[PDB]
Amino acid sequence: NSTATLCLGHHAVPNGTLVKTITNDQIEVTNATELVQSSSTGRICDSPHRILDGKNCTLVDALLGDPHCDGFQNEKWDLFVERSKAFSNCYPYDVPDYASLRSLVASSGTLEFINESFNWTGVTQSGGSYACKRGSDNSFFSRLNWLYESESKYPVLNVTMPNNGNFDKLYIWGVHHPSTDKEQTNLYVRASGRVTVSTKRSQQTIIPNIGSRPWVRGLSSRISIYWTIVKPGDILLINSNGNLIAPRGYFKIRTGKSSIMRSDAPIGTCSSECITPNGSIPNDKPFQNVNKITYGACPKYVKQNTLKLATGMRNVPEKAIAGFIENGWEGMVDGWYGFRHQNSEGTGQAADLKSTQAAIDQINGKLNRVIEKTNEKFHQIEKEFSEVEGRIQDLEKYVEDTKIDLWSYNAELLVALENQHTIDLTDSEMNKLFEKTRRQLRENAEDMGNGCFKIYHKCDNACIGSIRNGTYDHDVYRDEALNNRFQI
Amino acid sequence: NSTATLCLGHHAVPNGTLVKTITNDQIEVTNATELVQSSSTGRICDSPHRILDGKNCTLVDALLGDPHCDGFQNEKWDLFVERSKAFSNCYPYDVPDYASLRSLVASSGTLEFINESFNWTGVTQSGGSYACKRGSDNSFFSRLNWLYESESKYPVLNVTMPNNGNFDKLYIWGVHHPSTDKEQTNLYVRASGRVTVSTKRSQQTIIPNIGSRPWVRGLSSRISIYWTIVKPGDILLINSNGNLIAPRGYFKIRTGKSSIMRSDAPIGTCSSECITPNGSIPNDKPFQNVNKITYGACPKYVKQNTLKLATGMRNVPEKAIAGFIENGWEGMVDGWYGFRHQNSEGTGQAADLKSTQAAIDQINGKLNRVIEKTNEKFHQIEKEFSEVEGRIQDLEKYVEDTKIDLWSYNAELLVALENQHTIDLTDSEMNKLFEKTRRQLRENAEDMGNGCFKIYHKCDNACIGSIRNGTYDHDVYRDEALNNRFQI
Amino acid sequence: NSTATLCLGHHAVPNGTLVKTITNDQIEVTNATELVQSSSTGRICDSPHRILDGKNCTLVDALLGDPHCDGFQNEKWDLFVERSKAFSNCYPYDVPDYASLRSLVASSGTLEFINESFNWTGVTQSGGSYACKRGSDNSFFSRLNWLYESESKYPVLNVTMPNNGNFDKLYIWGVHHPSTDKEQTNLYVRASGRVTVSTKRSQQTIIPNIGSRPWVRGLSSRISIYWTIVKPGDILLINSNGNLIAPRGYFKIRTGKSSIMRSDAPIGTCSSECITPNGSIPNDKPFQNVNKITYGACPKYVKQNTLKLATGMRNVPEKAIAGFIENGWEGMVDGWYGFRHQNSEGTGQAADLKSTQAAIDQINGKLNRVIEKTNEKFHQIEKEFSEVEGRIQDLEKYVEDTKIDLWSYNAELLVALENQHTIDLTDSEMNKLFEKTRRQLRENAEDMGNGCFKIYHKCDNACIGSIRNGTYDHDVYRDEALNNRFQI
Ligand SMILES: *[C@@H]1O[C@H](CO)[C@@H](O[C@@H]2O[C@H](CO)[C@@H](O[C@@H]3O[C@H](CO)[C@@H](O)[C@H](O)[C@@H]3O)[C@H](O)[C@H]2NC(C)=O)[C@H](O)[C@H]1NC(C)=O
Ligand SMILES: *[C@@H]1O[C@H](CO)[C@@H](O[C@@H]2O[C@H](CO)[C@@H](O[C@@H]3O[C@H](CO)[C@@H](O)[C@H](O)[C@@H]3O)[C@H](O)[C@H]2NC(C)=O)[C@H](O)[C@H]1NC(C)=O
Ligand SMILES: *[C@@H]1O[C@H](CO)[C@@H](O[C@@H]2O[C@H](CO)[C@@H](O[C@@H]3O[C@H](CO)[C@@H](O)[C@H](O)[C@@H]3O)[C@H](O)[C@H]2NC(C)=O)[C@H](O)[C@H]1NC(C)=O
Ligand SMILES: *[C@@H]1O[C@H](CO)[C@@H](O[C@@H]2O[C@H](CO)[C@@H](O[C@@H]3O[C@H](CO)[C@@H](O)[C@H](O)[C@@H]3O)[C@H](O)[C@H]2NC(C)=O)[C@H](O)[C@H]1NC(C)=O
Ligand SMILES: *[C@@H]1O[C@H](CO)[C@@H](O[C@@H]2O[C@H](CO)[C@@H](O)[C@H](O)[C@H]2NC(C)=O)[C@H](O)[C@H]1NC(C)=O
Ligand SMILES: *[C@@H]1O[C@H](CO)[C@@H](O[C@@H]2O[C@H](CO)[C@@H](O)[C@H](O)[C@H]2NC(C)=O)[C@H](O)[C@H]1NC(C)=O
Ligand SMILES: *[C@@H]1O[C@H](CO)[C@@H](O[C@@H]2O[C@H](CO)[C@@H](O)[C@H](O)[C@H]2NC(C)=O)[C@H](O)[C@H]1NC(C)=O
Ligand SMILES: *[C@@H]1O[C@H](CO)[C@@H](O[C@@H]2O[C@H](CO)[C@@H](O)[C@H](O)[C@H]2NC(C)=O)[C@H](O)[C@H]1NC(C)=O
Ligand SMILES: *[C@@H]1O[C@H](CO)[C@@H](O[C@@H]2O[C@H](CO)[C@@H](O)[C@H](O)[C@H]2NC(C)=O)[C@H](O)[C@H]1NC(C)=O
Ligand SMILES: *[C@@H]1O[C@H](CO)[C@@H](O[C@@H]2O[C@H](CO)[C@@H](O)[C@H](O)[C@H]2NC(C)=O)[C@H](O)[C@H]1NC(C)=O
Ligand SMILES: *[C@@H]1O[C@H](CO)[C@@H](O[C@@H]2O[C@H](CO)[C@@H](O)[C@H](O)[C@H]2NC(C)=O)[C@H](O)[C@H]1NC(C)=O
Ligand SMILES: *[C@@H]1O[C@H](CO)[C@@H](O)[C@H](O)[C@H]1NC(C)=O
Ligand SMILES: *[C@@H]1O[C@H](CO)[C@@H](O)[C@H](O)[C@H]1NC(C)=O
Ligand SMILES: *[C@@H]1O[C@H](CO)[C@@H](O)[C@H](O)[C@H]1NC(C)=O
Ligand SMILES: *[C@@H]1O[C@H](CO)[C@@H](O)[C@H](O)[C@H]1NC(C)=O
Ligand SMILES: *[C@@H]1O[C@H](CO)[C@@H](O)[C@H](O)[C@H]1NC(C)=O
Ligand SMILES: *[C@@H]1O[C@H](CO)[C@@H](O)[C@H](O)[C@H]1NC(C)=O
Repeated sequence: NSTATLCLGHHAVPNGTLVKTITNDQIEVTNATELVQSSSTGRICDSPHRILDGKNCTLVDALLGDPHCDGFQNEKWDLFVERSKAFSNCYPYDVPDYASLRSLVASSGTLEFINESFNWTGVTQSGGSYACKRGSDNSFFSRLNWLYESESKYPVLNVTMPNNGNFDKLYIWGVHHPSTDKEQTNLYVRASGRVTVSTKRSQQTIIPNIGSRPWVRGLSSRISIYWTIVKPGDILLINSNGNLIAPRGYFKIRTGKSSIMRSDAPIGTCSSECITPNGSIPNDKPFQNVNKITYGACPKYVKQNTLKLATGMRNVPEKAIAGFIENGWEGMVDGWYGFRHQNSEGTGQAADLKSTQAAIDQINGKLNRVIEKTNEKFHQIEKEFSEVEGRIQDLEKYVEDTKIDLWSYNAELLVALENQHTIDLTDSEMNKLFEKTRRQLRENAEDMGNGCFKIYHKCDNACIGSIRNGTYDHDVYRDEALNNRFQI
Repeated sequence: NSTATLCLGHHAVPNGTLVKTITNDQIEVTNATELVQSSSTGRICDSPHRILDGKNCTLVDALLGDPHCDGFQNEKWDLFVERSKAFSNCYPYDVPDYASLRSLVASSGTLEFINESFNWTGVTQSGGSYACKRGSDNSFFSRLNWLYESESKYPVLNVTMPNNGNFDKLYIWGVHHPSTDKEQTNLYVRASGRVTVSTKRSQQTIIPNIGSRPWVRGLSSRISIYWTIVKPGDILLINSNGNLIAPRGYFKIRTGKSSIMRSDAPIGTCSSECITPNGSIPNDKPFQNVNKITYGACPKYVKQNTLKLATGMRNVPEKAIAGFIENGWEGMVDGWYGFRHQNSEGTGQAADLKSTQAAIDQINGKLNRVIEKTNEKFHQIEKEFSEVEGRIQDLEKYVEDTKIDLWSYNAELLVALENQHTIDLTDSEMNKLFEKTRRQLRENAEDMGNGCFKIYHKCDNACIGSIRNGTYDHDVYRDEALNNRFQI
Repeated sequence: NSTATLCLGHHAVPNGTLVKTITNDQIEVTNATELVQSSSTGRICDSPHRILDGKNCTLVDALLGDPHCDGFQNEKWDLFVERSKAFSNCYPYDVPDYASLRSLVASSGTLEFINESFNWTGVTQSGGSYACKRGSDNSFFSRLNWLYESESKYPVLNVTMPNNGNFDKLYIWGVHHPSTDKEQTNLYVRASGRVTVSTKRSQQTIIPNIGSRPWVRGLSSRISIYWTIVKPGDILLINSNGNLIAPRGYFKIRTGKSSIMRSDAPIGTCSSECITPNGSIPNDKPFQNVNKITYGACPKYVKQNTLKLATGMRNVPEKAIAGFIENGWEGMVDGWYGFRHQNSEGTGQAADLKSTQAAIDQINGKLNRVIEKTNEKFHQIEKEFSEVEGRIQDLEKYVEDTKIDLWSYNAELLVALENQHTIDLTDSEMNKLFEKTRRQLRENAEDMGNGCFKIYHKCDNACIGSIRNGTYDHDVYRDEALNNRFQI
């Protein structure tokens, strides 16, 4: 006698996308999203961090007071940007452990300088050189004081400067290395000099070395740069019989979030939390392949250039109606799961809202349950190097390589696990909907094996509606259905 | 009347607790346990490790033999505890690479010192100073020998000490830095001194520095400390024409589990494997947020202060009997899963032991399948710093920060995966029990859709017992049930 | 008979193997595979990397040109192997920061040397020593030039060498430390010498130290070794008034994949991508416990000595036919899942190929979806050390320990997760095959509860085949089966 068909199904799209799971090398899903940020605009955004463009100046030359760097006096920054075109244009110098001086100043974030009056009676102050023109005059580093003989004498200097405040003082000083003995004795009378800078807890003595170095900006002489931090209640003592390059005061040294970066990218007007030497990048994705060098709230650097996170179910092409065993339904556009029927009123279709929402709710914000937010990092270690150095650089490189391989592994496993779970939970909602419909129908229907029920009674549009609504009363139809099912 | 109802259910509690899974931001379960240790008693337990309280003494001052540290002569430790109140009270000194000498002695774990007879003929031994009082006498570091002129002469010292033993020897020696030339020549005759300590394979030469330093305990002079390790079959040679602070012998240097920690926590009578600067902590949990500085068998340091691991099923409160589709049963207190029935004898309930034990067995020891035990660590790297240093300290901080972010990621993912699996395995035990009952019943029952069966025959308490027992014989009742189901 | 029995089952084996999952401490499976490489052949394979056996020579003695290392002149390598028997046989020397010099040369991969003509007019070249015989003559390091007085004079040397090419130059030079003043003035006329080597960007000054060191190969004198790298467009300048040990030219310095390893394993004819100090190892497994020191494309080092990855389903001993609810089938040796039946023509067994392939396809290459290939590492950090050093060595050890604990955790979790997924997916294929058969049979069969169906009609060998085929037409038999099922 009289029967009807009720099929259960899920949607499908014509333009699917491939992802990887624990189970499958490649499986097509209806939708996915990229987790690796792989592009930049190429500009460093000037908000929200305070960006200071070094332009023609390294941080160290701005510290010492090279004349063409005079504009940087007493400046501050969150990120100091060093350019590849920068150059020195003052007295030729070197800094033992230059990388550490550059690092601790960059981290402090300020060039604020406070003058102090040392008692330099007995010597002449403010020596200058034609290698260090300020305007048209011979000059010198603005923060250093080149001392030399007065009236053919250089007495032994022995000078003190207490730290009577609440904060550490950073003192920058140096030692002059003459090219010849005639140069040495013309300036310091004595044939050999000595420079001792000490505190209660520390001391440094340096003896200059007389001899020719290769000509730089007209000079074979050199200055070596040193530094001393004086804690509150300690005392700076400077002791010299010649060749001392005196400080003119101290730098205020702070703690905080400041750092330094080498980059030639232009600075632009926008805001962006994450900065790389390539420019700023968005941080909406958890991973990035733009540059292992970062500043700010940044995605984690990984080796992969793409990781696709599934955001929808398996995509299965559409092969009497038929249900989910065979294929997906490209014609279902207003839900993820639903019903099709054929009965005496024709054929029709309707979406299931609840099962659709359950799948969307589980997929929404899935990655955040494991990586909630991006970590902010500020001053770190250097990661590129322009000179061969051996033991310490080997270690710096190994530390960073180790870190990147472990985060790359985490990223790969996370995406495969999460995608496996997306397939499993969207399959599971389909099955739950089918089973729920099966128990509603009791003895009034049989499973045809293709995702559909043969309903063994007349079942018009209202009857199909009551099943979708969950209000179908199997008792109303059981007598008719048993009669149809169990005849012979 | 002619039928009975049999429902399958699981327990529920009135006081559930919220956890995170791969699927859900927050889901209530019946029971959970804390995986981050976040408190301490505040005292360092004196068992099972040998604790040595430095009291007023740094390890380096106990090594050198500052008089107020004389009680530490020949001591040993598993963990040396350095107090912030410690102070020096002898000749003012510094140590180039101070951190490395503190580290290597801390790691060796002993101050065992062995006297040797160096041949100091030609000079006076045992110089002392009012800056270094031992009792009522001017004195000096007990393990060092301050040499100076005898009868207004200081010959070139040239002395040897072979290592004819089976163990490395550690020699601590020094160089005296006078304040003035009058001081220098009064002690050492020459206007300039020199100290060279060498082995077959290594050498160190130090030239003293004459000049004024700030007064510490009455003195502007200083000593610098140096060290030399001599291997079996090697030879120590000490060569000096002035300013040498000689060793009196060597320290035995061992390898093993000893270390050093900065802490102001009191030492108490108790036992604990894990020590932090805050006090000892339990190690029953896998992670801790008390301090990244630890010694012994310790939980792993993470940034989270709470991680909740589910130890029970989803909690669904109890809102005609009904089964697990609707809700959980708070009235079920002797098992996790069970049966309720309604029949001609009224209503009853009983727990299923086998499904209950299977869920408990899977949850028991769950975390230990991945992290079995806690790692024991001894001497590590420093992780707090009182001075600005630049490159090397940047690297130490970055190594530790990298480590903590990776373990913190591991802890978050592990708790999310494990909790998802606890929900899944406990849902699965409920489903398996329902299906097993479904198949026992054959054609004698229908599923009502709510976790219950309508049994289509008289089924008294003994009859319900036979289903729970697994001994129900469907054939005994089939005729009666088919007649009631199909009215045939 | 008027009925038949069709059971569904999976295979089992008599020799199972134990593995660990997220759920089970130990569960027996049909097959597993070892993921930790723990053995080696003990020989270093000479393909595909260029191996250079140091034999009696350290890399550094081969660089300087110790006469018994003359054979290594201008040599090159991918991996330089240093032997524990190596010895020095020339002038006794030391290298401040020896480890960095060894590291940067090992990394460069070449001893290619280019003689340059320095202007030493005014002094005598090519000093030699009976501690350094070449043949029967007193001699010296081949790449160094021992300068000394000519005609009782030693003028101040001031000598230049530009880099006018496109590649960096590495210069090795030294300073002679005499034992006595008579030696010093006999060689260099002056009572004290000094050596300054400088570029536009750097300077190094070393003052020699006169005094006795312990006798080595007849001499209490020593040479100290130093190095300088010169960039294109820079200039080397050597300035000395005595004690200079001059370079004879430069070493070409390259970048690439080269390194150095300490090992006493013999070199043999074979190929292997991965080298350890124990010998070469296979790299087909993802992890290894042979040695944390490796070179090339190697498995990752872990602490575990065994990790078993399941490659088959749960193994259940075979306890009239019965299906999968009870046990596995040891007698099914041609498939993983299958059918057993009893019907009017007898009893039989047949494998189901499609479900067997689905499980095998999912297990095949499962580990590669997460760790696709082996990482190639070349020059890294040192990981064993023969001298006590303190801070830097503490950090090298801690970096390596940290890495190994994180990877050992990654390995443990991966194996437990994957094994859980292998159990789950093979359980699932069995269930899917049972449900597929249930739905083919419609009203013609009942589930007996033990993994078998009672089919309520005559069902000969062809009929059973149509069920295994997916082509069974339930309508053909429905009248006969309903009559048999339903009767009072
Ligand atoms: C030791 O040797 C070096 C180099 O052999 C001498 O340095 C050289 O000094 C001369 C004159 O002082 C420099 O010449 C100048 O060159 C510039 C630029 O081309 C030009 O503007 C001048 O008019 C003059 O010709 C030469 O550049 C410089 N070479 C180097 C490499 O620095 C040094 O003077 C010698 N020292 C002693 C004490 O003899
Ligand atoms: C180089 O300059 C320093 C700094 O001015 C001189 O140091 C000072 O030396 C005097 C003694 O000559 C010390 O004074 C003493 O103070 C204590 C009280 O705390 C007092 O009882 C003593 O009776 C005397 O007043 C003073 O503390 C010290 N200051 C510092 C910072 O070291 C040093 O003497 C000069 N050296 C030469 C060689 O000229
Ligand atoms: C290599 O180094 C030597 C040593 O400095 C250089 O030789 C010296 O060269 C100068 C200039 O050619 C000579 O000066 C000349 O001396 C004669 C009389 O001695 C004088 O009449 C000339 O007017 C000029 O002053 C100097 O004598 C000579 N010294 C020696 C010991 O030979 C040589 O130039 C350097 N080679 C190169 C390519 O630069
Ligand atoms: C400073 O003291 C050292 C330590 O005693 C002196 O070194 C010793 O010097 C003697 C003679 O110069 C060396 O003697 C030789 O020993 C070898 C080894 O068997 C033997 O074959 C020779 O025939 C000769 O007897 C002795 O080895 C050496 N010992 C060491 C450890 O270097 C050094 O001479 C003293 N310096 C001065 C300037 O007096
Ligand atoms: C395909 O997946 C993406 C990623 O989840 C969906 O885009 C999200 O849409 C919601 C609501 O519109 C936004 O709140 C998210 O910010 C979007 N995420 C991204 C990364 O764009 C997208 O809607 C899905 N497409 C379809 C047709 O459902
Ligand atoms: C950075 O330095 C360059 C080099 O000195 C400067 O460029 C010169 O500027 C002067 C003054 O305007 C001109 O006379 C020269 O012709 C320029 N030379 C070149 C090669 O361009 C430049 O002005 C500096 N920039 C900043 C921002 O300070
Ligand atoms: C961002 O900048 C980095 C640094 O220069 C780029 O990396 C270089 O890429 C070139 C060619 O792609 C290689 O030859 C270099 O070896 C790379 N250098 C380093 C240090 O890796 C990178 O490609 C840039 N990325 C983007 C997205 O602009
Ligand atoms: C809630 O979960 C905790 C954690 O598993 C249970 O505590 C365990 O109880 C057993 C028996 O009392 C002890 O042997 C274990 O050592 C305990 N483990 C921990 C971590 O404390 C607790 O029993 C559970 N509560 C209920 C009501 O089931
Ligand atoms: C254990 O000791 C550490 C170190 O003192 C404590 O960490 C400090 O906590 C205070 C208060 O939150 C902060 O202001 C400091 O900046 C922290 N110092 C460091 C170095 O992190 C920690 O709170 C203590 N923990 C317990 C449980 O007592
Ligand atoms: C047991 O498992 C191992 C590991 O998967 C199987 O060995 C693989 O067999 C295939 C085909 O013979 C080869 O291509 C692979 O190279 C083998 N891998 C390893 C690691 O040996 C083995 O076939 C399985 N044994 C049985 C009886 O099923
Ligand atoms: C590979 O070589 C290393 C280094 O010798 C071996 O590790 C040593 O193992 C012995 C075991 O008798 C220990 O006593 C040593 O302390 C270990 N040394 C180090 C540095 O770890 C390792 O066992 C060897 N492995 C194989 C498979 O040959
Ligand atoms: C498929 O095309 C639609 C329509 O343009 C688009 O909205 C959707 O994001 C696409 N999805 C994929 C996975 O390409
Ligand atoms: C709930 O209360 C019981 C009764 O004392 C207690 O034993 C149990 O541990 C509590 N559990 C939670 C999650 O609060
Ligand atoms: C530590 O030093 C202070 C100050 O001299 C003293 O009063 C105290 O007794 C000392 N403590 C110990 C344990 O020696
Ligand atoms: C120490 O050396 C001197 C020679 O400088 C010698 O006379 C003396 O006997 C040696 N031994 C001693 C003093 O025990
Ligand atoms: C069991 O034995 C067979 C045949 O000898 C062998 O091929 C197989 O690898 C063994 N499996 C296990 C898990 O031992
Ligand atoms: C290494 O040195 C020993 C000792 O001189 C010598 O007998 C041997 O021949 C040398 N071997 C090689 C390979 O040079």
